[PDB]
Amino acid sequence: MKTICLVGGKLQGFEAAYLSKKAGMKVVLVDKNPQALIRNYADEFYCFDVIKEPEKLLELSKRVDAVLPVNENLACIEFLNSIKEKFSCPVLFDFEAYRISRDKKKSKDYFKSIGVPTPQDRPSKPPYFVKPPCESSSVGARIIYGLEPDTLVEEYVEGEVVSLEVVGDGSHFAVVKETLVHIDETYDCHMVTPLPANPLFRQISHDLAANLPLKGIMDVEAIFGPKGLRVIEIDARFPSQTPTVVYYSSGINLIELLFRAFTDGVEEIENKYCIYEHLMFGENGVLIPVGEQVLSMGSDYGKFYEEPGIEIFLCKGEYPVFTMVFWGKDREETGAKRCKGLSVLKERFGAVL
Ligand SMILES: Nc1ncnc2c1ncn2[C@@H]1O[C@H](COP(=O)(O)OP(=O)(O)OP(=O)(O)O)[C@@H](O)[C@H]1O
Ligand SMILES: Nc1ncnc2c1ncn2[C@@H]1O[C@H](COP(=O)(O)OP(=O)(O)O)[C@@H](O)[C@H]1O
Ligand SMILES: N[C@@H](CCCC[NH3+])C(=O)O
Ligand SMILES: [Mg+2]
Ligand SMILES: [Mg+2]
Ligand SMILES: [Mg+2]
Repeated sequence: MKTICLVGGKLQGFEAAYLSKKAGMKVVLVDKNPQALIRNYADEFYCFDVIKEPEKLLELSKRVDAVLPVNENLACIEFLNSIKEKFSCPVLFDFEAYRISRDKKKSKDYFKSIGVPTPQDRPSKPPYFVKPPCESSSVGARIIYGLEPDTLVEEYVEGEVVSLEVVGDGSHFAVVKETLVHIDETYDCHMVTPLPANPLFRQISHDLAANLPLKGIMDVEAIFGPKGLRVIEIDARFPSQTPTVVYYSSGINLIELLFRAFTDGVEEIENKYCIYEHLMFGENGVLIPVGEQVLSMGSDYGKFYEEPGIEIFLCKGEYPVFTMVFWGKDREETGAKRCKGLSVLKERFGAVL
């Protein structure tokens, strides 16, 4: 049995912990917040700030098999970069790739440098899409029909939002599984489903990884627009939501793949269906689709229910959020599991949908 140390116990942390458990690993969580979202889901929880008490993390590195940063606190990431050589185990992160991916303008410069299409900057005709340069989870992202000077202003690209994940070992780049990102009125993601292979998007994603070169994990997001694919962002950190869909649809565990990248290496390149979604239990049990910004306000996140083809997680707080995971051989069977999962909530917990 191997042990993974996660630095960060929110949404990235949950995803990493979930897949680590599927891989039969023990999960040690480090988080500065006593109310860290996944504190009770991890096998061990150590509450400290790694910047304030680095010696505690370095000591932990002697008794775990890897340390995975799963947060987007630049102060934390920059600090970890400064002490990474002192770790007694691998740090599963690409600091150079993250420096590029965290800044959307820097990323767009990178896309342009290797000839990858990306939305036009500063269009003359509405609608415009605006977003901050360095956020995530669609925070500050909005359509426009006194902005900060570094706000991105782009042409609004209509179409499907699609994600691919890539794990590189510095030499080989494993492009994994296409996923569809289902968006709500805030442009946040409330649902993820798998998609068939897209050779063009796979090649683009490979090239984005290869030109760094990536030793770590990165995802690529694109909009399949009316005039073709436009890459909107990359994020060189462990993603939330999509890795669960990747796991059930393709059989690939991204935590295992990332660990392999830093130990033995990776090789390039199941066809099953999966539905992953978030539903808030509103007033009187009204079920409402919500995105990650709502889950991020939660107080306690862990497993609620499981049967064959169904996993349900509950994010407690001011109105709970259920994260539902359904899988099966095809869309029909998966839809039937979704129906069963919802019926459990309906009959036993008074939900309405
Ligand atoms: N230096 C650190 N040491 C320990 N844990 C940290 C550190 N920096 C961030 N974290 C934890 O990582 C988790 C994810 O942080 P991140 O900044 O990515 O998301 P966030 O939603 O902005 O978090 P926050 O609750 O701070 O607003 C949080 O639970 C946070 O407490
Ligand atoms: N140029 C654009 N046109 C249309 N929609 C966009 C555009 N850029 C971003 N979006 C939408 O906003 C969401 C968040 O933008 P993204 O660049 O992926 O930032 P992130 O860091 O916040 O998640 C996307 O998933 C997509 O739905
Ligand atoms: N870093 C934040 C946001 C991650 C959003 C990724 N889609 C968290 O771990 O909760
Ligand atoms: Mg992003
Ligand atoms: Mg995004
Ligand atoms: Mg993303």
